[PDB]
This record gives sequence, C-alpha cells and structure tokens, in this order.
Amino acid sequence: KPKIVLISHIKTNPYWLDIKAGAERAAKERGAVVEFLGPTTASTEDGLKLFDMATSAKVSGIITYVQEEGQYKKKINSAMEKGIPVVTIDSDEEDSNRIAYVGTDNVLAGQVAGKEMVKQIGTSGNVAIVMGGKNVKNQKERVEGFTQYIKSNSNLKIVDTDSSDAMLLEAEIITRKILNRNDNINALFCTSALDGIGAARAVKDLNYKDRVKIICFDDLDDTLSNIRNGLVSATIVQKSNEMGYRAVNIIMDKIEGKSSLIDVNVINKSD
Ligand SMILES: O[C@@H]1[C@@H](O)[C@H](O)OC[C@H]1O
Repeated sequence: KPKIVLISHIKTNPYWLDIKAGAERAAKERGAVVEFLGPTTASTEDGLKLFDMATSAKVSGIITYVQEEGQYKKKINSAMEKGIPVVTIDSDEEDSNRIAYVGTDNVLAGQVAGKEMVKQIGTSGNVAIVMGGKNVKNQKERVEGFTQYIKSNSNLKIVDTDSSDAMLLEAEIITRKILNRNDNINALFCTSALDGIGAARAVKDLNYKDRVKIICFDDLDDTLSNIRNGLVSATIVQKSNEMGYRAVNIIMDKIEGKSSLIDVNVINKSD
C-alpha cells in the first residue's frame, strides 16, 4: 500500500477534518493509506518537521499545507529530487517544484470578499479585520486582495486588523477587544474558518447585531446557522472536501504514471 502524508495547518480544525475526509475517500477508492498529520497549534517549524520526517520515512507522496512563503521551497525540492511527489494544498509555495497546487486563488478570494463587503454595507464606513495568523501566507493574501479591492472600489476604511491565530476562543477574545477599542465599526472581515464563528459570538454577546455586519470564510455548520439567523451576512466558501479528494488523486496519478485553481463561492441568506 502506497502511503501518503497529508500535513495540515491545524490538525483539529474542522476545515482540515473536511479536507481529511475528502482525502480518505480518494485513498479508499485508489487503494492508498493517508497519514493525516499536523500540529495542534499553528506552527511553521512543526509543519516543516513533519515534512522532514515524511521525507526520511520515504513515503509514497506528500501533500502539504504551506504556512509561510519561501520557507518550504528547499524541502519540497529536496523531496522531489529524492523522487517523492509533493502537492501543496490550501496554500501554495509557488516558487518550488511541487507537481500541483490544490486550493483557492487567495488574493482573488480576498477581492471577492471585498466586492461582497461593498454590496453589504456600501462604499462608506469602517471595517475591522480578524485574520487567522498575522504572518500566515494565505491570510496575508486574502487581506491583500480585500484591501486592494476596497481601496479602488469604495471609501471603506480599515481601522483595525488583528489576529486569532486561527483559534475559536482567541477569535472571540480579539473580536471583543476590537469592538471595545473602536467607536464606529460597521463591519468585520474574518479570513479563516473559525474566525467568523468567534466574531459572531462576540458581536452577539456585546449586542452589536446589527450595528456590525460580518463577512467571513468557509461553510462550517455554525457559520451557516449564523447566516440563517442574521448574525453573519456572508461567507466565502472553499471546496475543502474536494481539495483533499483531488490532492490524493493527483499524487496517486503520479505514482501510477498517468498525467487550474479552485473557485470560491459567496453564500448569503439567499443561499
Ligand atoms: O488555512 C485554512 C484556511 O484556508 C481556512 O479558511 O481557515 C482554516 C485554515 O486552516
């Protein structure tokens, strides 16, 4: 049995458990084993260590999350040179020899969120940002696209940006801190899966629904309920299950000698 290591951002995050589910479905169909790994707290060094161990173990393939630009290139290329195929997932290391990237165009997803934000609150007002790690590659990319969009297409001001490190409780805490130190926030932009849930708890608890609208990421059950009940105005949905499934199929196609980025969708109370 071919063994494929899948290295996640955070092993217990429901987004990554969805990715794992897709990966396991593919592995079942293709007859491979998926070893699903990752740190309990976001850590580039831990990810790289898992990558090193996978490489030393001579596994059949490696699918890896990329937490920081330029930090993965060497190990990816060294693994490719040892004949181990690498796929990146849900954040890319574009300047490497990985055979494929499975995930979103993250700057573009940010632009998409910017357009929805303008649709939801108009062209004037104050926005605060909650990101899942300040120095995390696809978070920075999402903030970059969002910022570019609203800069060119509105008069919206970003008055505060802070980090949850992609944890739910920290998202709640930081969002309360943001609402407390700012006097006229009209909306929150949340860029990782648990951020929107945490932010929603904070706005609900502080009685800011609805003075504060929320645009966030991903379609976790709590987020979809918050869209139903009016707490969240919109969420930007990625195809996480499909990313897992596709990554494993690409690795297996490579091992068996057999031979475009994933669009995002907006979900509203309509949807
Ligand atoms: O990197 C992941 C991101 O794509 C998702 O939106 O939020 C959870 C993170 O682990």
